[PDB]
Amino acid sequence: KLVEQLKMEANIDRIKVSKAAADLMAYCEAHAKEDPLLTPVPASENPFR
Amino acid sequence: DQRNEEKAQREANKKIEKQLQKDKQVYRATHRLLLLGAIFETKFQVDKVNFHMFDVGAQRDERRKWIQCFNDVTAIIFVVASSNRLQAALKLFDSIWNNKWLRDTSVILFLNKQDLLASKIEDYFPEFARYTTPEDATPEPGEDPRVTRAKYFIRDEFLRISTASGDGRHYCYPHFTCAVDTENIRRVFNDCRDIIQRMHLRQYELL
Amino acid sequence: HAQGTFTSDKSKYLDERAAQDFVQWLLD
Amino acid sequence: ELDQLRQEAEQLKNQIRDARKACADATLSQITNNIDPVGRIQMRTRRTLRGHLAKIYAMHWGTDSRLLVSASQDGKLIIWDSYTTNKVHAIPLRSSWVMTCAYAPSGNYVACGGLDNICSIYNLKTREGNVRVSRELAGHTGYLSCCRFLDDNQIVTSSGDTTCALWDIETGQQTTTFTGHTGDVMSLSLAPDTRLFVSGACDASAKLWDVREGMCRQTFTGHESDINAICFFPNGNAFATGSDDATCRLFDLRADQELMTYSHDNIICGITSVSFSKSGRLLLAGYDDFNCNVWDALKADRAGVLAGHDNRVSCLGVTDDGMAVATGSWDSFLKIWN
Amino acid sequence: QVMDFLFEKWKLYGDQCHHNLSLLPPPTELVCNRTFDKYSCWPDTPANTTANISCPWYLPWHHKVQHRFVFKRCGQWVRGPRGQPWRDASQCQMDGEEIEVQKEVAKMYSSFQVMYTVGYSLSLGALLLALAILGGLSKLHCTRNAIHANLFASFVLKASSVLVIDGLLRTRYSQKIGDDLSVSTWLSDGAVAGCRVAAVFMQYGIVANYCWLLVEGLYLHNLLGLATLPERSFFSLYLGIGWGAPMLFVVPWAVVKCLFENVQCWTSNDNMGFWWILRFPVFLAILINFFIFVRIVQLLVAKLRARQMHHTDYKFRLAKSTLTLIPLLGVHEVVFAFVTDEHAQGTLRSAKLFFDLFLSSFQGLLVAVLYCFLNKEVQSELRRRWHRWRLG
Amino acid sequence: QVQLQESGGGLVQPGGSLRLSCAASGFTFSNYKMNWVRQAPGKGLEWVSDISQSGASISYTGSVKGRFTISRDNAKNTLYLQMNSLKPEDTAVYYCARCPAPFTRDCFDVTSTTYAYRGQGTQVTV
Ligand SMILES: *C(=O)CC[C@H](NC(=O)CCCCCCCCCCCCCCC)C(=O)O
Repeated sequence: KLVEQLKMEANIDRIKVSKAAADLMAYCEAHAKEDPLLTPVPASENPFR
Repeated sequence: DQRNEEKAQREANKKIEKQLQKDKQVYRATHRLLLLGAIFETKFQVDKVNFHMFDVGAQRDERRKWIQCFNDVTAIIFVVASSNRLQAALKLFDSIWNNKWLRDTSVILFLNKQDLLASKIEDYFPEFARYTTPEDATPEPGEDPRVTRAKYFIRDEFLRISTASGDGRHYCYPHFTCAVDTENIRRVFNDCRDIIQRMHLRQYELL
Repeated sequence: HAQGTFTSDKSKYLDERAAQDFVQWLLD
Repeated sequence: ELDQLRQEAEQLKNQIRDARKACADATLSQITNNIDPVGRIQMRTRRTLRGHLAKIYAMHWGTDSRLLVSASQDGKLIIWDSYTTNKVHAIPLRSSWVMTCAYAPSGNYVACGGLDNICSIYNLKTREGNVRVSRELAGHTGYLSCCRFLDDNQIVTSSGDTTCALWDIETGQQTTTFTGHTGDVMSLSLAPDTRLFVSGACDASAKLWDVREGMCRQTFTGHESDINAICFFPNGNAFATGSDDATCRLFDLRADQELMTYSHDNIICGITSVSFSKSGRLLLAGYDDFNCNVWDALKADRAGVLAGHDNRVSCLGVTDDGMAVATGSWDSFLKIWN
Repeated sequence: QVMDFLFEKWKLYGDQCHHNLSLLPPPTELVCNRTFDKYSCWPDTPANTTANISCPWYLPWHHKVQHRFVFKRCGQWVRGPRGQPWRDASQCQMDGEEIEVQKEVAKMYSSFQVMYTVGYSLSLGALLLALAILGGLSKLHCTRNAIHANLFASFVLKASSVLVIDGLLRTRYSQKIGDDLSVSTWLSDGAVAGCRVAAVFMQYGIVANYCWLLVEGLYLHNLLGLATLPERSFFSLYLGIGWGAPMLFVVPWAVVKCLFENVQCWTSNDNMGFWWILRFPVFLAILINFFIFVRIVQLLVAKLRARQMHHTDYKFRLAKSTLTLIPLLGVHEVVFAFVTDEHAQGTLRSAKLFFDLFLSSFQGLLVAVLYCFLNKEVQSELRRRWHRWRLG
Repeated sequence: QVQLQESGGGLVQPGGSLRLSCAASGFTFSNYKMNWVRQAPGKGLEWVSDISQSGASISYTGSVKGRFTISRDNAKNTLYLQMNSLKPEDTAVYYCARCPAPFTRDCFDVTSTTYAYRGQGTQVTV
């Protein structure tokens, strides 16, 4: 009756959780160097002195 | 160069700050209420006092989430319209009193109908006969005091619920309207004045 | 007020004691 | 003919649950064991912005990270500045119970709404110099929770009628209607690719919707209480949210299971503000204990407390480039962190 | 006051002695020699303890010893005791009980001074601690706390002025007299400007404290005299009463009093009109504040009986409110202000001064301790900072 | 997700003193308050009883006072409702309602609209 979208929604087709975790790790480490929150950048380039 | 910033924005900031003071002085004078119970905003002035009513009925009867916004209001006006149904009103009053965000807001109580229109109590309450009327002022007509027993009992129950968790943070002001059908705003103004005076006393630690 | 009269009395006593010290100095 | 449908739905839910359990044969904790922790991080307020009158529930950062807009219950919409302290514009709001505001990616449009069933839209660029009213939308049956701008012409607003919306400036009404939620929507966020957006309800459920297809594809039921705030990772392949039970769960779009848990026993206050960082390493989460907490995305350990707020923190703002973090609260004080 | 007239009388005695010596020709034949003496000029016939000499008239007391004759041996006058700087045994002495009563009142004054010195030291320490821990964090700074900080600053200024004038007076009167030049430059002008500015500063500070107490009373009445909140902050008139009004009263007193009767130190009142000019701001900061206090107590009594039943618990609340409201409004000096200081016997005046100094010396400490530690806001703010420090 | 399943309804003779219980799963039982809500046929939803986390704040309405008993256990994670003194006008459907606010009692269960933390309901009749 009202449960009709659930049949079509059954296409989540997970591959592997560890692969997604590794992709998340790669994304975090790739942008880690360009992250101002990770390390205190010098105030010379900071416009919030 | 780049001297245009502290040659234009310096006065651009303060040409609207003067209007901000006017906005503050007109907003602080206004009193905000909340008509909860039984078309969207009402503006009226009684004894040179700015009152800004807030009555809402457009959304559903689910005040679990949006009731947290009514924290800066002076008081909340409660309508019972008793004329089951009373259990829902009691649960709503208990939820309002026990709410952490509403613990600093006093509630104004109206124990009569709101439509200004001119009887089973023992079945809905296990103890009705073993009750004694308070030593308050008798009604002016003084006819059939049996009906006043139910309203006295529900007023006492509301006062007990209010005093269960009303240790100085907020208070209850029960009232019985529809007796004159003309003095319905003066009591609200007096309750608001008392609330403001008690809040000022609390700021001075004199109460 | 409270403090002013006491200060004036103390100043008067100090001046009296100075006068007595002057009298004693000429008494030597 | 109703009990059999419920039994079939329960059996299907149990089958999906055991399929998820079998698929999730490994956890993220055993993978992040070799990562050096970020250590303690010191947070200070560069400047304090004052001038408001009432509580602030939501604020939106600018595209260029120079101007930010904040909504207050006093009826005034004030646009602040990040490099300096002086204000720029003050928009008098018609509604006296606004709860949200939005900032256009081009910066030429602003939005507001809440407890009035009207989503007023104003423009900031005009020849006269004073802001005007573009149009008013009166096609909602519930209080507006939050408003977001997909593009310069597209706006998505969530109301209290347990349904979403997709308004268009030229069309005048909703192009499509999203239906299927069982609870009131409190907040929503947009992915960087502007194709996938989630909306959390009070039924501890998060749903994924398509702007083009208009049909739900993903449903998450891994929470225990109502959802107040939600945000996306900068990658866009995952998102995290914080509910009222003082915990955060990082959901995954590809993996239909809970990845990380940020529950802490020492704190019981609810979470009403969730935002990420530039690289997503730090998960800044608001709290009702008059402070903000920063949680690592790989070790689930606190690495700094943004204490110093007079009242409860209600809104959190992080710039797109991660230049600064702005924290709001029920008091009329604004602080910019770094 | 007394020293300048004493010096004038001594100079008059000296130059009349010089005139008498010039008029009298030097003797030709004599038995014992004649020399000038600083204390007394008695050129008489040579006689051993026989000639009569009157007491000198350049003394604070002269009529009490004018009926007594002193006999002194006459070569040189004080050569009888075989000493040039020695003095004879008979002088013009002071009454026996006078030295005892002066010693007793000196001991009483010293005890009172050390008592209120300790009181002002503790009050200043508490006030500086409160000023250091409040207003420096920008969390609860509002109009009421701003007025409280202004009152605390006025108390600090008054206490500092009192301490400064006390130290200056002690250093000025601590030195004795050993030479004519020393006392001559002590009574001369130039060294009294500090005394005058200290006196006018302490009077201005005390009047400012009274005006700020009146401002506090008026603010309390305005808060509990309106149904709604004030539209905007109203610092202008409160600052005018607390700061502008004191110089409207103190400055005319300094201008007129110095023009009419100049005193070596201004902290010595001889005319009651000048004292009443300064008392007028004091007597208009008590009679109105008492009415404000009475109205507040009446409002509290009305508000603690209607909504909530008494049940014998209202007496404790009323007593606590009175105890926390008396030192702030300064209504406990009204019992002593009924009688003027002009009409008061010695024991009653001493007791009244003792109670007034005891009550006023601990006023700043009491109000600081109360409205800094018994206030819920400050102690609740302190726990948050303590927890922040403990977390780090 | 939250699961609220109850059983033990049906039609029974009056005075049988049958026991009705509801099972709570998917959430902490002790950290969340539990309420009992019933809906009479042809009438709006009515609150029945509530029990606090500690078990001391127990209250009943004007119609079920004394006759209704509720027990709480932490090992079984189930809630029990002892219904007695059956009357023909007491027939309704009962939902094992759950308060979604931990350590705070600010929640609504008496409204006639559907709730996100309420059970399906079982028919109870004499
Ligand atoms: C009259 O009878 C003299 C009484 C006298 N008392 C004392 O000498 C003890 C108190 C000493 C004064 C202490 C307070 C004043 C300090 C002055 C230096 C600091 C000035 C600036 C302060 C901010 C005794 O001889 O009997």
